[PDB]
Amino acid sequence: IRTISKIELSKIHNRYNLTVDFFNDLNVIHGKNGAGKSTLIHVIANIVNGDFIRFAFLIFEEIKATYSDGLKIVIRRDKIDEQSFISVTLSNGKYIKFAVGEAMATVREIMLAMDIDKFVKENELQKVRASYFPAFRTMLEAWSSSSFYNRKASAFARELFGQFLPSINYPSPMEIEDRLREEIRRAQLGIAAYESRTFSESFVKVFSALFDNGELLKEIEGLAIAQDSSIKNGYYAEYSKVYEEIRSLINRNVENSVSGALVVYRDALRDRQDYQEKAFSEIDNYMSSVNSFLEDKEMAYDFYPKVGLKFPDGSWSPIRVLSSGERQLLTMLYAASKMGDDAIVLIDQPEISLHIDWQEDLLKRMLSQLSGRQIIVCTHSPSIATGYEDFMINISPEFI
Amino acid sequence: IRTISKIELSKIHNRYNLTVDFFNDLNVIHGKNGAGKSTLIHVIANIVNGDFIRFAFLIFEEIKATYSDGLKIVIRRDKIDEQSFISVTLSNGKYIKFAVGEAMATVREIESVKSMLAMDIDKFVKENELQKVRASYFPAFRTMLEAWSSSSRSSFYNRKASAFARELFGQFLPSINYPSPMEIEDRLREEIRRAQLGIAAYESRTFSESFVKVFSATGELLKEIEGLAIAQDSSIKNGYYAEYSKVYEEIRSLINRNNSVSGALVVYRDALRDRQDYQEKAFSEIDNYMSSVNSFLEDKEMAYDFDLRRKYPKVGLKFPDGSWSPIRVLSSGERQLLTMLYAASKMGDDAIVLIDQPEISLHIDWQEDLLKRMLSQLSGRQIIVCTHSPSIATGYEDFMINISPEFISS
Amino acid sequence: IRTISKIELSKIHNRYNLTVDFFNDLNVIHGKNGAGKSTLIHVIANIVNGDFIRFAFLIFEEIKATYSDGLKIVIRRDKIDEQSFISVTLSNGKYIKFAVGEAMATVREIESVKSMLAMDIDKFVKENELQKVRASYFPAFRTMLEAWSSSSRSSFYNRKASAFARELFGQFLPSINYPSPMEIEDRLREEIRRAQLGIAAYESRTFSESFVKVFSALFTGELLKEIEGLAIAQDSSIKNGYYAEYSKVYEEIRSLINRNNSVSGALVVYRDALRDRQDYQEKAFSEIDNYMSSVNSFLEDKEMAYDFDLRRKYPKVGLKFPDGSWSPIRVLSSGERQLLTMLYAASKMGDDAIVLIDQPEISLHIDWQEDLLKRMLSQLSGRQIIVCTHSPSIATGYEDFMINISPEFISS
Amino acid sequence: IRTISKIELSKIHNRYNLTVDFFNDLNVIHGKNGAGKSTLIHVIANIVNGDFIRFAFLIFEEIKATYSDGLKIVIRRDKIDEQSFISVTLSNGKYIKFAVGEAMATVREIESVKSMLAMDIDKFVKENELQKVRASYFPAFRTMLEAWSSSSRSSFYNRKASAFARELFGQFLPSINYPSPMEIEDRLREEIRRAQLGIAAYESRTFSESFVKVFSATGELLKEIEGLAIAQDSSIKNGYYAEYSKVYEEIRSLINRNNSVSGALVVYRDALRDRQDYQEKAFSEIDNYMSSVNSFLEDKEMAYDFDLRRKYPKVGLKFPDGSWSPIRVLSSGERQLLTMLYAASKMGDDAIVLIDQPEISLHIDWQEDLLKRMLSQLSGRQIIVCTHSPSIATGYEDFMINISPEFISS
Amino acid sequence: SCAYTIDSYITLLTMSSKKRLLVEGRHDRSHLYQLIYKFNPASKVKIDTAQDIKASDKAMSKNNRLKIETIHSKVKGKDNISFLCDRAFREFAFNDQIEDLLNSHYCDDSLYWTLGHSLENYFFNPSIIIDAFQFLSPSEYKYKAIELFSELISSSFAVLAAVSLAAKDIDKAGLPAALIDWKDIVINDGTIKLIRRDSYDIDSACVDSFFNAFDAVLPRVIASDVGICSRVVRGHTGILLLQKLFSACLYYVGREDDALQADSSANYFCNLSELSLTTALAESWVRKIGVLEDVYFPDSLLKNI
Ligand SMILES: Nc1ncnc2c1ncn2[C@@H]1O[C@H](COP(=O)(O)OP(=O)(O)OP(=O)(O)O)[C@@H](O)[C@H]1O
Ligand SMILES: Nc1ncnc2c1ncn2[C@@H]1O[C@H](COP(=O)(O)OP(=O)(O)OP(=O)(O)O)[C@@H](O)[C@H]1O
Ligand SMILES: [Mg+2]
Repeated sequence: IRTISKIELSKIHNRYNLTVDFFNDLNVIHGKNGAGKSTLIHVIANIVNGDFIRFAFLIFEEIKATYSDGLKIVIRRDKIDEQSFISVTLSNGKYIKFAVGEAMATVREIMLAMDIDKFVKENELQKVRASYFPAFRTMLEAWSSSSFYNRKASAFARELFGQFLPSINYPSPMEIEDRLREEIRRAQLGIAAYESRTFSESFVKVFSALFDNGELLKEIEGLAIAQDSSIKNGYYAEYSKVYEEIRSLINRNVENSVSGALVVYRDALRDRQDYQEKAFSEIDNYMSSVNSFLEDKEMAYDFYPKVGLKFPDGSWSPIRVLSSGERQLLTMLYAASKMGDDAIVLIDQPEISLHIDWQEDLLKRMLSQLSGRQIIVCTHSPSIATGYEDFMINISPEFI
Repeated sequence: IRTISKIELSKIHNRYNLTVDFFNDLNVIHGKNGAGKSTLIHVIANIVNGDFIRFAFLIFEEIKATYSDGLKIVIRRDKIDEQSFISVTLSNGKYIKFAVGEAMATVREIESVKSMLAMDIDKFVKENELQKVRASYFPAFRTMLEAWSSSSRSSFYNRKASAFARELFGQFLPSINYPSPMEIEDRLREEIRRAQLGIAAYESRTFSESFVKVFSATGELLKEIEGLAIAQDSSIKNGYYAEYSKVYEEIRSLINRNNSVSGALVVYRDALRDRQDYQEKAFSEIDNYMSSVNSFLEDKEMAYDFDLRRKYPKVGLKFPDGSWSPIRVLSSGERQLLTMLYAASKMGDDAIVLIDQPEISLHIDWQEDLLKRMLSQLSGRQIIVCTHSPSIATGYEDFMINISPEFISS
Repeated sequence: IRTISKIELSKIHNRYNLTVDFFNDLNVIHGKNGAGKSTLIHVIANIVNGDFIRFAFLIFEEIKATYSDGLKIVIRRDKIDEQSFISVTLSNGKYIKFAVGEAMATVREIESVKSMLAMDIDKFVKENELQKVRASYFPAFRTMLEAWSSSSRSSFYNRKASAFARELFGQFLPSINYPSPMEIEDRLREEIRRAQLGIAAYESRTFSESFVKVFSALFTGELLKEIEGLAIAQDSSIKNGYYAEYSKVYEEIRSLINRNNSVSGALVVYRDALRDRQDYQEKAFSEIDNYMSSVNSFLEDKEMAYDFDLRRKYPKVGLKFPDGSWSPIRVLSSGERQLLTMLYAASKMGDDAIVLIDQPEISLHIDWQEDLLKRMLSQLSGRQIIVCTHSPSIATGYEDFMINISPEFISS
Repeated sequence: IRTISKIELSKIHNRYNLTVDFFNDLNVIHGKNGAGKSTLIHVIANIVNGDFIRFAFLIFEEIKATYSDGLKIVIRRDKIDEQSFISVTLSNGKYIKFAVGEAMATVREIESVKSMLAMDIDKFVKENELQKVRASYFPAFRTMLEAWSSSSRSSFYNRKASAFARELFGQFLPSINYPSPMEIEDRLREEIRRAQLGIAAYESRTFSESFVKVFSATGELLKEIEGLAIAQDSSIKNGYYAEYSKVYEEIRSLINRNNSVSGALVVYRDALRDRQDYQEKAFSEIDNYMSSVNSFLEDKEMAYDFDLRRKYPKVGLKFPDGSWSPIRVLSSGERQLLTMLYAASKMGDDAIVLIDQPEISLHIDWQEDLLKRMLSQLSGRQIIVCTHSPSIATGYEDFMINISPEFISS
Repeated sequence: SCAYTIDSYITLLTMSSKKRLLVEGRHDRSHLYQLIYKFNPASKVKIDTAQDIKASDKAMSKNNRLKIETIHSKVKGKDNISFLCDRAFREFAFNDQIEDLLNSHYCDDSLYWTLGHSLENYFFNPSIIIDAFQFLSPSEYKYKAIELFSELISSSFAVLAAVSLAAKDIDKAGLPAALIDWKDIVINDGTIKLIRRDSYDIDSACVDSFFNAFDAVLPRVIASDVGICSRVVRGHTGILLLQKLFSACLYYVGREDDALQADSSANYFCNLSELSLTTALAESWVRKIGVLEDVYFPDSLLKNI
């Protein structure tokens, strides 16, 4: 796919220059205080999201962005007739110049934005998005809980920290809970469609077995025990009754058609169990990644779908009772999941409110989900970057 | 269940008295303009819904209410030392009393979390169980109210709409309990999802039962199986799986190349019959509601469709040209017919359908069939309608009740 | 003074208990995620500030707080006839008891002038002297909170920020008492003005006493060099911005001496007067220079300093750059502002308090975390610092003061 | 400094013309009711303050302003193609021109971020240096304005008060530039702090310079030294140290128990005299202002008090019974006298004192002494006062200017 | 850089509840991760590297072993951490014959030493070297090269040990890495003889001193036991020396069919990255544990954690 491979900044904030060269899988940016980590994350997020109207609010000279396939974007801030103009020039030669004052007026009001998105959609600059995790995730989550959440939180955070700040679009825990409920509903409907298919399929399988001339009962017993004690079946979890009826009628009565029907029944049971496991594959993988971190609780679902936290006494609690660090762990593990949106994960200070035993495994459990996405983190903690010191990038800007 | 049967009013606005007896099934009310039918509707709604705090906003002396189970409620307005009080006394001897000014201060505090008086009223109606039956209230201005809601509501979340309505029409006005089309759409989607889940559970149970019955053990049977497969393939409800005819053809091809096979054939036919009957059993309420709704619509029909590509069953308007549209593109009269039919449907909650001027934005064809289609759903709800047109009340002249106020010289 | 010594919790949120024993100087509190560190800090800050009406918003059974002098406060939440009640019982038998619904109604009325319950709570905490020591509370969310405050607060007038933070994070959260950098700048200006006035009073007293001693005692090679060194050191100080003419007076006195016993006494009392003025300048500016030396140990390309000019009459306090430019203390970054506030709270200039910091490693580089606790403890204020951290770079070198938290889950 | 000399108006509100020349020291204006003196005050305030965007709210033809240094400014309103324009042309040839409707759009944008026209006006008044001297505008309703402010303002932040005054009395009304009594109190505290720091610097300088008088070095001097010690110990300014009497007694005892001694006595007397004279010089402005204020106060006096426990000095009313009261206990007339005397004080900045009806809630004895006390301070500012009371303008009949509006036929 | 100091890491040990292992380099971390994950693929042991710990002392800055000893001394008695270092030439006797004074893994309060010179000496079992070279080969004449190599590997360890000992006598440990090239090696009847090439980029004095030390140490290495001999070879030296010895034997036995193809294959093998060789050897070493009794591993260290 398309990944950021180089970012150059010239006279940004009229203060410094900085050229960063990236990897395609993991980048651990680190540096001293005021080295420009957060501004680098903002530049990357604004370029990748295609939100070039943010660059009217940044004082700079030239910003060059190189992707993996060779696409290059050059953004310049020129001064003519005591007016600043932002010029975006691609590698294709197609360019767009817009005035700073018009962009500022449209921002304060919220035509030019339509031209910008026409230019972006013409050249496919929004092929891959970026999930932006700010350094102020906790108070923003607490404020917004008291894409519309993205819009309101982006407006509030841009009011607080300036208008260059990108659109906050990381998955909030409420969004995580809602999308988990939707995926559980979709998995239940897929199981229903599979049962409706396999009913008519197993009928002609039985009819094929009836026209041709021991441990199977134990295997059917094991499959029925596994399926009856499965949380994914909220309806008709009584295969033990029909298994007992089948074994009682067998022990009361050898036809080869009975053995063929037992083979068909065992195959139907194991195939329904296999489809039931593969329908809940993403949800179980995500909750297994989360539950490898949580100590005295366990994120789980139960049957209307219920998604919450089981405690060792068996009581349930919502996700809202979680800590700040545990909620941040949930969001950062969801952004790297396969059910999360495929993007470029940009996290600013991922070590916030995380114990060092979680910092040492955060990047490992994010890269072990085989998402294939590019992760760029900016950290102050040596425990985030442990085990992955080959991917550490140290930024030392040249101050002027 | 519990139905209202008699309402006695004394000195409403200190000028007229009214005493109307009611039936348990249908109560058609007819009269002249300004007879006090709307005030009687507000009194009945505040009595049935248990919102007694509205009764501090009425200039009256005594209100008597009688239910079907023998519960009688007497509401008395007193004025002692210039301070006005409301006392509500039940039939068993339980009663409460409060102040008019205290209730007005509570309402003004709500305008500017329940207070102590509202919690006292809630505790009194909870420990005596005075809200067994609710009442869906249809105001005469609901065409403006739905436009106000769409330019800015449900049966449970209607506080701002009720506040706006009570701002426009005084604080005696009851809560807006008639549902929104979005609530109807969400209820339809939830009913469809629950029907699909029950169909899947019954399919698993039927497959297990047929497999138990089929082991350890003709042309007309195949014809009936073919007819069942044709009927199930040509049904809207089987959008997730519509390949029964291929199953029938494979069964017939397996049979044709070569008793005990007849038992498997009849249990397979009985399983197909059980699935066909269970689908109609699950979708009976939705099909009855859509049959009542589509009996009025001409160039469109309300229908559901579930594609296997998506997992969200889409319910809405369908044109003969094949277009799919949401329910918000309906006009005022079609939306009124939809809401009044859902209020009389079995899908809605058990309440008393109180309608003021049902002939709002309706053609004269729909007026002669609205009450017939509401009563044909057989939901058993008690319906009280106040109309000025005979086209509403045609064919139901025995339920027509006239209101004659009793003027007193003062 | 009075410091906390033991906090015992019983069934917080009906699921876990905790018992923490504290030290009187520094308490580095660490634990796993979700252990109950921030809740413990909120409990301590509510108890020490005497804001017991917060405890109607927490589900618990019993919270015991022991101080260093032996005063024990026991807060118990009971449910009598479905009505919940908070009872605060001291060790001298004095007690109060109120309703949770009454406290919620009082807080809602404050949201929309003290009520009867607030006046009774304040009377109970004032007649028992429960509010001797304050509690500076540094929240974990302070970095966005001060940005919100500057986009629209002090240790004493922080009602809007505390109300907003309680709106976001629930009503049990304590008041935001940590000093803003504006409060730090105002306190630095007031301390500089007080030190200048004390220096002037010392100058008047020393002038009168020195004239009396000269006139009474009236009826040398090393002395002139020592007085020369003292006058050179006096002219080479920032504190002498209003007068830097000591060397000229020394040269005039030396020229009067050199053209021609009794003069030795005048020379030694002149040396003693210069020594006394220099030592009083060191003493009167001791706390300000100690705090600014702690802050300037962190800043790289700038230093916080004060300047006196004769043309104006306002002592300028702010950042100073090596190229001579001057900038105020609001041009600091977020991490440097965190260092400024967390070092002023542990200084002698701050109020007598217990410094409760939640996540002190927020927006700090790993080089500043290794020196933060050392520079807080090196000012010798005599405070009690309680920090809740996840960072081993904050807690390094202080493993004798580290407190582990492990709550005990109780089944239900 | 720069003072106004000549004001010529053409067709103010298309009804009257006015041409009044002004003195550089005092401008007493007398006339009948509705003569237009307040309009002239607003015109002069908008001319001097550089707030020319108020001139879009005035219907005029040509306004000529001539200062003392030769600065002539011509403001012309034109109506071309129904669009009204304001052109401001200086005596050096520099000019600007802007639309009236664009100015009103900028004003409405300010009512509902600086616009381009406001920045252009700022550039025009910055590159031409038209705002060297400010102008203090005293409205006739300033007591009601400060009562409204206190029941809910400064010379640098008065935007809410300016918006309220422009809403009440038209948008032509200029910015409220008269100082509040709270601003007077804050400026008094600031000047007391400046005087204390200057006294500290002089104390350090005298401590260093006393030894150069000692190294350079009877009964008649002891009496003067005792009197100086009594004067220093009985002074407000020496609250931090008032122990000179013990020093005098020890010096006298050491003299009596057993040349250069007379030299030491005379340099100590000179040092104490210089210390007292420097303290009097440092507090001279505040003492002159308080002497001007206390001439009107009967049973109290505005005074400053130091302290040794706290270092924050207190400015307020001291009674002969010993009570201390703040400045908010003063009445309306005392507050008006305080603001007018601070307007004529040397502590305030160089501006033009524009007062309309200074005699608001003033006793007739205070009116005869107000202008005497204002001119006794010798501030040298230009004062334009519009009054109807002859007790204000007695003794200064040479500076009394009558306003004669020249009515035009239309 | 962004890394812990000695004190910060000790505080981390106090705060962290994991089972930890401290090793010198990142390559040791990768190899030990494979070793641990073979026995327990779900193991939760965290392995830290002393290479990523800052030291204030200039001398201790690049001395990983001194960092480990300092940390171990200051937390001596902890239960959740174990330490592993490289034995180097410690506890070996050079009294005219190579003698191992331990013949087992060293243990001193959770501080362990590798059985060989370093961790890579565990790869020096002949079956592991064979399997690894066979898997990572040009795949042209692999079978005959492997057959010849299995004959040469028995006596080649004496040569490798002599090279390492000659390197440590003149303290130029990294000298044979760039000095000796695969073309200098000659394949004899089971032996090899690194001819002293006339042309070298380095000065002749160093080359002459190296061969003087090699000649003076070779008979002593010959008289020693082969098993003891295979453990004293320097870890970094041995990998490259085996890479060249295999490039030489491959070209020696493959030149007759096609000289150019054999030369290209030999140069391709010689240009292989060290990390590739170590990873292939590590995978082979992991697979051979438990199958052959002649493959060793730090069993005590694994048991302790
Ligand atoms: N308007 C501005 N916006 C942002 N940074 C600015 C601005 N003006 C100057 N700067 C400087 O530019 C640099 C950019 O730093 P940045 O805001 O990215 O913080 P950082 O490197 O993430 O640091 P940290 O989070 O550790 O405080 C800083 O030195 C900052 O002081
Ligand atoms: N309302 C609640 N009901 C039940 N449990 C709660 C509730 N609120 C919080 N908790 C749990 O109790 C603890 C509360 O304290 P808290 O989250 O602040 O601890 P912490 O160790 O400081 O957290 P952090 O992970 O942010 O460092 C957490 O374990 C949290 O999951
Ligand atoms: Mg940052």
